[PDB]
Amino acid sequence: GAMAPSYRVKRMDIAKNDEECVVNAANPRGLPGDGVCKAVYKKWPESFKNSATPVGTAKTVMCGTYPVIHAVGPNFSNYTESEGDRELAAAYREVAKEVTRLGVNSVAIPLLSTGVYSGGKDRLTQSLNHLFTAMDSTDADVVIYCRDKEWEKKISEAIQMRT
Ligand SMILES: [Cl-]
Ligand SMILES: [Cl-]
Ligand SMILES: [Cl-]
Repeated sequence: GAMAPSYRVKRMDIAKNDEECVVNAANPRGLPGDGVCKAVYKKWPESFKNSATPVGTAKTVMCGTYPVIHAVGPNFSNYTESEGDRELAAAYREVAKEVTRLGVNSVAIPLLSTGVYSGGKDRLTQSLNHLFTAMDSTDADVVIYCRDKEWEKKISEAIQMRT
């Protein structure tokens, strides 16, 4: 684990991360998809061999020796608010188990279910709080990746508030 486990946020493409492993915001079928998923497919295509996994779960596939943790958050257009919230919390819990199993000292993670799976809603706080709930008991350095300037500021404020 990291000597002083921390959270940081960066506004840039997660495919250029400087961490020991990456979390993909995957679809259940292991398809190239859009957004973060498509960038992950371009950078680590080999990690999509047998990466299909149900909603609410995470499945790790190696690209060489670099781990890609495919985490499947719910599409809020299909799920009710309550069941979608439960699946979103479950996907992050499975990410924490995989990061721990891998023994990595750092992990790059996007906010699950905040893009095309958001159902047209702003889910920054909902997704980030589930990320904290799952990752707080791990000792890896967590680096959250985002693309919007306003979201970078809000995620940074949420991280600083707890320190
Ligand atoms: Cl970039
Ligand atoms: Cl999404
Ligand atoms: Cl964003």
